[PDB]
Amino acid sequence: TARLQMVKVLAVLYDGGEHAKQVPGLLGTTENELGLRKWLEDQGHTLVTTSDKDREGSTFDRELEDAEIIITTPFHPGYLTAERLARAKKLKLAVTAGIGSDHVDLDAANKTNGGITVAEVTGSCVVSVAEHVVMTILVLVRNFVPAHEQIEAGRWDVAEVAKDEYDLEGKVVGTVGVGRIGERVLRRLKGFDCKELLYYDYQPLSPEKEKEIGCRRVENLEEMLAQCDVVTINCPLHESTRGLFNKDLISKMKRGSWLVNTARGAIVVKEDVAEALRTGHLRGYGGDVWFPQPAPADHVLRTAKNPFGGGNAMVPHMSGTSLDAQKRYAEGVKRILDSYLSGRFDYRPEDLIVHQGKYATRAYGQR
Amino acid sequence: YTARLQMVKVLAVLYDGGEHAKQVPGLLGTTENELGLRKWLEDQGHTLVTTSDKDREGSTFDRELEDAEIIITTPFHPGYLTAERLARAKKLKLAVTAGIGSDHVDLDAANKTNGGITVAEVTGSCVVSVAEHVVMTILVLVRNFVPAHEQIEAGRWDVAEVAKDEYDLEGKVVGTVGVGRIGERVLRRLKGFDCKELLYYDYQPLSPEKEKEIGCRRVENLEEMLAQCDVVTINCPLHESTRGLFNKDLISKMKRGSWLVNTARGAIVVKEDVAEALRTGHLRGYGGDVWFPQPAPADHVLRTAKNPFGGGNAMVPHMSGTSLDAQKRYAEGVKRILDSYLSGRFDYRPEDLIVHQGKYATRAYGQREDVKIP
Ligand SMILES: NC(=O)C1=CN([C@@H]2O[C@H](COP(=O)(O)OP(=O)(O)OC[C@H]3O[C@@H](n4cnc5c(N)ncnc54)[C@H](O)[C@@H]3O)[C@@H](O)[C@H]2O)C=CC1
Ligand SMILES: NC(=O)C1=CN([C@@H]2O[C@H](COP(=O)(O)OP(=O)(O)OC[C@H]3O[C@@H](n4cnc5c(N)ncnc54)[C@H](O)[C@@H]3O)[C@@H](O)[C@H]2O)C=CC1
Repeated sequence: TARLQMVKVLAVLYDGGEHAKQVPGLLGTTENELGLRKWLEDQGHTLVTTSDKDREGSTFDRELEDAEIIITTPFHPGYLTAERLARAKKLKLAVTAGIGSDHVDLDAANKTNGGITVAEVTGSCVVSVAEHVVMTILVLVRNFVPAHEQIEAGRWDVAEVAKDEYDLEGKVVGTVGVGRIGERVLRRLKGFDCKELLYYDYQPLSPEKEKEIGCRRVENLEEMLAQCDVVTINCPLHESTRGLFNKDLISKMKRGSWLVNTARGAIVVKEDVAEALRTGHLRGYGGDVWFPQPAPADHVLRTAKNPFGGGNAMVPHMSGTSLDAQKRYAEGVKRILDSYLSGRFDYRPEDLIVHQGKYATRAYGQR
Repeated sequence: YTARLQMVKVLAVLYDGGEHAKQVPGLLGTTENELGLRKWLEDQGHTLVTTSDKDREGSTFDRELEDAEIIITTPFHPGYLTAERLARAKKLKLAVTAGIGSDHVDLDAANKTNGGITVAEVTGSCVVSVAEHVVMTILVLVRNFVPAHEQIEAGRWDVAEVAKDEYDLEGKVVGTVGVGRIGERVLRRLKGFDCKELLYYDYQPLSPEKEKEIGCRRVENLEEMLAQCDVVTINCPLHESTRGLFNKDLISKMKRGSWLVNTARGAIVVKEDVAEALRTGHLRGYGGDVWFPQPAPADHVLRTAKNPFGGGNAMVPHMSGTSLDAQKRYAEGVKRILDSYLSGRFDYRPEDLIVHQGKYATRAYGQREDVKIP
């Protein structure tokens, strides 16, 4: 089979600056280019890399017009809007360096240049995120953030921070989505002796996995939320999950509950989370995802607090770009690129989000 | 029939809850709520005096301990029962820890005081709480949460700046110093994370069945364990052989860029040696909740020490064992121990006894000859 020739690749990655020289394991940066440059150039392909992706007349906007392959990364996402896809005359393959391709307009992608392939590195980040979720759950439940702030400020008052400190043992935790991340969340929670582990997903766990992990499927999302002390969101962003966690749905959670979101920022309504924390309906909110990204400097969830001055465990979009994750998605991006550039188009099916004008996943809504 | 003891003076040293202890009545272990003991004691004809004033020359504690028959302390705000103080406690028969860890009592002096006083604590009451705190603090450090959260709250955004020290716990080697109630529960919670290996060092080993069930390996030499670990967690009591155990020389046996967690006792580490190991980047992180002394002085170096990248510090006040769920359990356990004494039965749970009848009654405070268990 004849290899494709002189393919223009465009990568939109985050700037590593000095950090990417201190730590060469920052592969997914404009400096280190996922370790792809020599590999592409030796085949006669070209690579243009940028972090300039937002402003009118950005490098991304100029370069996407004749790029055949566009590599994006969720942590600093080149948003492939319908407007931009309509100008991407040569685009055949959009690869996500990581997991979650919702920064691409997938419906528009299906109608672009005969239907472009949108692929991501399935599995590459999922342990990383699951760990981050259990971390965040513990941080919130155990009231870590204001306790650490008290120490660094030179103060000492045990009651002040113990008054909102609980154990995770004996609490009910529910996951929205029991895919590769949600399942691995429940597998990490098993040893904590939660009162119950619940899930809501239109794609269920097998009975054997339910028994092995020790968890129960709840058929109705609102019924799950009403029983949970902790809720974690582990579903993709698609039309039916955008703004899902609005004031009305959050009001179904228990008063004083904890909400974690390492999925996608746009699944929650940021003002509704901030208001629920402000009135004490939520005890805490945390995770690493925002909409848009970079998160605006004034984004309300940078500084929103519960009525006691805690309950915020937000970080930048980092869980899936741990140094261990980056090695896996850099290798996976090379693998997806080789499937295309070889002319084989022999993608792993689980890497495909849209392909040949159709959705190629069950996980972006019931279709 | 056994004759109950009568008109017993109880002294409790607890932390002040102020307004917090009224906002949240679940703060049982406070000077306000008195572990729910006051009416229960008074109805039997006993008296209770409670204070948080325990440190200064001429403290309430120093005055009241002279004729207290029972002294209740709590690790989170510890009335230090020094040899000097025990020598002045002419009526003391029972010292009860509201929580776990009785190292704030001079146990050798306790064994020589008033014919050998009973020192009891509520074994098991806090152990889940602390084990969860350990795993939380391990993840916080390994995934570089603290500087990432600070970045967000300051209004900044730089993924690379905080990803460059962000690792997964999967594939890392974790070792625990001590595999008792807390250390075993730490390994039980780390099992789901697919660590490369789970190690322990303890002169009291796990059964072979529990080693296989949890999936962990006993390392016979402490330094050999430290050299193999990416993460070390200290889960042993404070006693003569563990005081200042984690000094510069022992820390130097840990890997460069390792993470150290201490929810056990502050005095097990040499604070200046931890700070220097963090500041030169031999440690990537240090965290936990325990200090020496407590309250931690305002200028304690581990409040503010950082790794060379401005992270690495996951310290909190002494709180893991005083979660609201723990407090319910140790408040009930203190009542149970008090009832064993006040009834004249002295029918303590053996596992609650640290010293009794002039002898250590535990194997967990060092390897001893003439350990006498009920
Ligand atoms: N914070 C981070 O760095 C990362 C975030 N993610 C995000 O997490 C998402 C999930 O990742 P995986 O678990 O690997 O995907 P997955 O595809 O293995 O599992 C996703 C699951 O969500 C379910 N789902 C879809 N809509 C739902 C709904 N309305 N309610 C409940 N469940 C629903 C699907 O049926 C599927 O079982 C990704 O799509 C991505 O948005 C993933 C990796 C990195
Ligand atoms: N941060 C907090 O709020 C709390 C901290 N603690 C501290 O944790 C300590 C351990 O508690 P548990 O696990 O419940 O006690 P435990 O008695 O069940 O287990 C302690 C284990 O440490 C071992 N040990 C003693 N010296 C050692 C050494 N040099 N090296 C290795 N192992 C050694 C003992 O043999 C024993 O198996 C307590 O004594 C207390 O100091 C416990 C509860 C609350």
